[PDB]
Amino acid sequence: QCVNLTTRTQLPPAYTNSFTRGVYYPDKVFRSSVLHSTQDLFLPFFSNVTWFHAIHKRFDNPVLPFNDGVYFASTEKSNIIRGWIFGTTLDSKTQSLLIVNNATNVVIKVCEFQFCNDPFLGVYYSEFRVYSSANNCTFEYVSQPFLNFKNLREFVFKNIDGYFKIYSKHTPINLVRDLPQGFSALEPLVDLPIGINITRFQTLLALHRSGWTAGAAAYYVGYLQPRTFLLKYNENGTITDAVDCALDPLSE
Amino acid sequence: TKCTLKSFTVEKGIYQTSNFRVQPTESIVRFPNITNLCPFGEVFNATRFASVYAWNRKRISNCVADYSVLYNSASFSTFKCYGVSPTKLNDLCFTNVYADSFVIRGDEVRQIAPGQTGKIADYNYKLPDDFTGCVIAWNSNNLDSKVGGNYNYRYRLFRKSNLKPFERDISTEIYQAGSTPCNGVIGFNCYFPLQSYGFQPTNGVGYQPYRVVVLSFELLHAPATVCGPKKSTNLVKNKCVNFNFNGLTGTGVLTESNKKFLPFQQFGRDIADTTDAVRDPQTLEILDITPCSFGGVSVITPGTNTSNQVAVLYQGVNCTEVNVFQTRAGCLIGAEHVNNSYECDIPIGAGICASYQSIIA
Amino acid sequence: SALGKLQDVVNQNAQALNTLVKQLSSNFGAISSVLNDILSRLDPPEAEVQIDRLITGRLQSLQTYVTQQLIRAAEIRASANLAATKMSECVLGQSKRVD
Amino acid sequence: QIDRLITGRLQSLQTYVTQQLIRAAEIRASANLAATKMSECVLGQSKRVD
Amino acid sequence: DSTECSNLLLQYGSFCTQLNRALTGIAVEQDKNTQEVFAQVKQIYKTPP
Amino acid sequence: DSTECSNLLLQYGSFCTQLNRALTGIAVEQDKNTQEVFAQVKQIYKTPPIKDFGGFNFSQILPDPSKPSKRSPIEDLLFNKVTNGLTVLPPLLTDEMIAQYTSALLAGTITSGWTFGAGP
Ligand SMILES: *[C@@H]1O[C@H](CO)[C@@H](O[C@@H]2O[C@H](CO)[C@@H](O)[C@H](O)[C@H]2NC(C)=O)[C@H](O)[C@H]1NC(C)=O
Ligand SMILES: *[C@@H]1O[C@H](CO)[C@@H](O[C@@H]2O[C@H](CO)[C@@H](O)[C@H](O)[C@H]2NC(C)=O)[C@H](O)[C@H]1NC(C)=O
Ligand SMILES: *[C@@H]1O[C@H](CO)[C@@H](O)[C@H](O)[C@H]1NC(C)=O
Ligand SMILES: *[C@@H]1O[C@H](CO)[C@@H](O)[C@H](O)[C@H]1NC(C)=O
Ligand SMILES: *[C@@H]1O[C@H](CO)[C@@H](O)[C@H](O)[C@H]1NC(C)=O
Ligand SMILES: *[C@@H]1O[C@H](CO)[C@@H](O)[C@H](O)[C@H]1NC(C)=O
Ligand SMILES: *[C@@H]1O[C@H](CO)[C@@H](O)[C@H](O)[C@H]1NC(C)=O
Ligand SMILES: *[C@@H]1O[C@H](CO)[C@@H](O)[C@H](O)[C@H]1NC(C)=O
Ligand SMILES: *[C@@H]1O[C@H](CO)[C@@H](O)[C@H](O)[C@H]1NC(C)=O
Repeated sequence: QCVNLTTRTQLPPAYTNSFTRGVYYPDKVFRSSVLHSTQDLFLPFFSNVTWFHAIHKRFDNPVLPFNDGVYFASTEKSNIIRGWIFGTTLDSKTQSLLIVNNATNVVIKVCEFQFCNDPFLGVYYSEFRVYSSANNCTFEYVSQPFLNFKNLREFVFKNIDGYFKIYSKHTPINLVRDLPQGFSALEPLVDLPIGINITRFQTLLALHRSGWTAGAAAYYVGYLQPRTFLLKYNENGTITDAVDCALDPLSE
Repeated sequence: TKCTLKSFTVEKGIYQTSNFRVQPTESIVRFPNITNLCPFGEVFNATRFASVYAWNRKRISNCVADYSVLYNSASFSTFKCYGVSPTKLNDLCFTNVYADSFVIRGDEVRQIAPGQTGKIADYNYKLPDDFTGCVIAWNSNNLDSKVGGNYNYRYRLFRKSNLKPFERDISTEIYQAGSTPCNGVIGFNCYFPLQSYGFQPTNGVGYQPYRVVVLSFELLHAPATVCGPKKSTNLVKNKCVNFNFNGLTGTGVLTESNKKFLPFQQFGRDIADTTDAVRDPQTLEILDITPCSFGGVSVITPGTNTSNQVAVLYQGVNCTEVNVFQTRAGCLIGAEHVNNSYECDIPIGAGICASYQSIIA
Repeated sequence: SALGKLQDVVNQNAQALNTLVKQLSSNFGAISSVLNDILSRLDPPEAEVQIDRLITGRLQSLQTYVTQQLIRAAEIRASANLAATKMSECVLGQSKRVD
Repeated sequence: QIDRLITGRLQSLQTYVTQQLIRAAEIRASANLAATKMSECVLGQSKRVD
Repeated sequence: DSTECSNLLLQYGSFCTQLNRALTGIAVEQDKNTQEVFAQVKQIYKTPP
Repeated sequence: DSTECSNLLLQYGSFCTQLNRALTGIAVEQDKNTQEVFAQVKQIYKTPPIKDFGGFNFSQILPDPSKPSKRSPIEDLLFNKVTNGLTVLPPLLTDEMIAQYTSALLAGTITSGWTFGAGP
């Protein structure tokens, strides 16, 4: 089942500053009281990240190029964002990856799905309209659920050697509109063996029915670039500060 | 000391002659308690395989793997392993295994190798040059040949460009071999991309069916899920042991740690990028790997004109790990420690000196 | 920065030791920097070549370390001879030498 | 071919740096002697013979 | 300017950084030597006319 | 601990012996340097218990009896302000004995002038 949403209000996408966010652990290695220089796909400091809104009438669910990695920031309350759409052509011709978090668990599937042009979920105050068919499945994985704006959700998605790395961090914030300025290293959550080509992605939202109403949420998309970071490890082994080696001569 | 100095007369002094090295007592192997056996029966003993243009890939992970049943079998004609020793397949641990099963003919089995050419290598199945894994090929004349011809096995014969490694092409588009747009209809200079093998039991071994399973092991900076059936021994700590933690081989004195690893953090590294702590695969316990008490063996002697008595200094070695006296420099054997203070005759270090009067320190 | 000279000597010695440690992580053209991985992954005819590459790389690193340690030892010996001269002439007597 | 050229040029560069370090040590010793002469012969009268 | 040469040179580790550090030490040592020899006074004295 | 690596290393001869001999020469050279710098007196002098030096105060440079290290306050400040086959050999003279040598030199130059450096 698919439904065209024709009550949207036209608005250009926003942009904002990344500050010092998007840092994640490059590996599964504990380090104590040491500075480690690493070369990997990292998010540049103070970069221009694309800002999308969900407010009422804004409902931002486009398809964006994946590039070499995706940093997803979510200023979320009441759990509007439920999952993601990963693929190349987003149809039954190729094989696509589905990440969903419903009311019980998280489901990760690599199958040939027929995606709708406008995919969404719905809460009645009972509506699933994200696909119409699923033909050839190769990988299924059912796990425990990961989940004023009250919650901040950071995610890093990487496609390296046929391995899909999902890094995540939950942060309690109380800032009304923009991203807070601070440091929070993202722990690795799950590595999925997929071995598939992914070049495009799309966020999945949920409708509110009482037509339709969009719940208040905001999210940010940043792009990962190959660079060097100098990470500081404390006595307890958490990354407390980082240096971007290609940002400015002082950090160089 | 005479052997080291290449002289028969040793002058009074201290001479570094050898290198003490604590040797490991026993071997400890700790693996996760996974007992479900890896599905190699579905890979190798399937009723029907697939054609080489549509070669079948199977993901093996999260199971204990037994490679002894593959090696001892007397049907596998080709067991060519690249990057790994075929006998040492049982020893190592990996994270993910990719099983590519297909059926080819005999003369083109040699094309399934890194760096060769041919129709299978160019248009059907290409192996990367950095391939780490094995190729297992066996004759299947009884199962894949029929009297009158078995034409259900096809190979891609025509393609515009050569394939990428680990890429498949199941498309059926009519290959134009001339300059005529013929609209996807077979005829003059328009050929079907797929051509049948046509296997018969009377055909020669160059044109006989061979089933090929290509096992690809990938080993990243990830926790290993595919391991051998090596048994996990009991945890013996505070002793110099050879150890194998989830494929992480080494030698050390494993003790109890106070480090707080995060749940994803398996092992640990120090400031000098050496592995100094691991998580126990079974009980999820952090164990510090201190290494072995290596030391310099120095011989303290007066002149051979005076006496033949010697003392041995093990530098930086505690006396419980080797007239025995403990110094900050190390363990000194053969010198009687006295409470009196004299001038330094033979320097030992850390305020310790030796002299002859017997040898005193 | 009053005691910069001693801190510089300590930092140079620690940095040289750390560099000598970090030279073990370089394969010097071999497939891996770990001897156990080479001995478990390859047959002795090719493991001999890979171990030989690691041996010549580590030997070159050790020779470089010993050479720079000898140069620093000569510099420290010159400084210590100067310090002994100052101990003899400024502390144990009154010196007429200007500055 | 580049491996052979790299090891040859690296050996040459290490030899050059070693020679530069030895000459720099010699020049540093000479400069310390010159500073001693500047302090003791120019800024004062020296009783040291020759 | 050959990138393949630098990619092969990275297998040998931090030899180039060591050589640059040694040459930088020599270069600052020359300035230290000149500073020690000639700058022994902080007052610029002038002769009478 | 690889025996095959050592068997291949034996083809290169006595390089390891030369490196060990050079490091041993450096190690004994450090002790010789400390011996030449600090051990210039064979008599361990002490200051008198009464510090009557005509108004001159040496408390900041004399050893503090209250401290277990027997160091001067200046020496204590100096010690506070300084922060795989590898072994570190301890120095022949410990920090306590070097402090004792400096204390003996200070007592000699305070109580006896320059006479102790030239004789009794
Ligand atoms: C929602 O809108 C999209 C875009 O207008 C529709 O997608 C098109 O559907 C028509 C139906 O015949 C196709 O001919 C077009 O090729 C489609 N567009 C693309 C780009 O493929 C979609 O069908 C609409 N959904 C519903 C339920 O009507
Ligand atoms: C020499 O100097 C020391 C330190 O400057 C003097 O010690 C001080 O004595 C007064 C009382 O006489 C105390 O209130 C201070 O706290 C002391 N200072 C320290 C750092 O302990 C000492 O009196 C001076 N004279 C003699 C003869 O020793
Ligand atoms: C981000 O990009 C938009 C349009 O691309 C631009 O208007 C804006 O000034 C940029 N912001 C920064 C901080 O570069
Ligand atoms: C969530 O999805 C799983 C996967 O199909 C399903 O078993 C479960 O019933 C779903 N829960 C709800 C509340 O819809
Ligand atoms: C994929 O699905 C289509 C639609 O049912 C089917 O015709 C095709 O055989 C499937 N391919 C594979 C490899 O399963
Ligand atoms: C992945 O998909 C994109 C777009 O379809 C394509 O340009 C690219 O070549 C593909 N990469 C691989 C390795 O198949
Ligand atoms: C490290 O953890 C301890 C508790 O184990 C805590 O008291 C301390 O503040 C922590 N330090 C940092 C820098 O997080
Ligand atoms: C396939 O079946 C034969 C029949 O005895 C057996 O010997 C062999 O071990 C089986 N191979 C696998 C991989 O299970
Ligand atoms: C088996 O391993 C799991 C972790 O993978 C652990 O929780 C459990 O206690 C282990 N059981 C035994 C009997 O060692």
